[PDB]
Amino acid sequence: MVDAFLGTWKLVDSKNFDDYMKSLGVGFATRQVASMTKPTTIIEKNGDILTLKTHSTFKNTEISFKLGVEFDETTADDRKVKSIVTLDGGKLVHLQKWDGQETTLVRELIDGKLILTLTHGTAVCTRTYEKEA
Repeated sequence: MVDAFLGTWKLVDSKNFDDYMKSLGVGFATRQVASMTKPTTIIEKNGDILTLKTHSTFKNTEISFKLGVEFDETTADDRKVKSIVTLDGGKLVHLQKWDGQETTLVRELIDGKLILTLTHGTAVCTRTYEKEA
């Protein structure tokens, strides 16, 4: 019923992380500070509205949305994108698009361990979160 996604998550591992930010053309400087960190994600429902908090010593972000309703967003890479978040069968999918090109932040539950796969063209990353109270 989507509620398994709620709570506070903590990074416990990540592989290919760096090739993903190079493929989006993120700067080394930026790439390395933010690659050394282990952030805390929060997933929060509020009626219709959800929210993705990112908490790292590097960046702090909150985005609220309705599922299936598109929105404008600037990332922390500064690209104006068109974004939409959906639920495709217990896979939470965040699509981001701009000028004929795009990227996917897909967040599943495999174990009780939220996996987030990150696909930008021929460039894939996996990042595992564990739950907290």
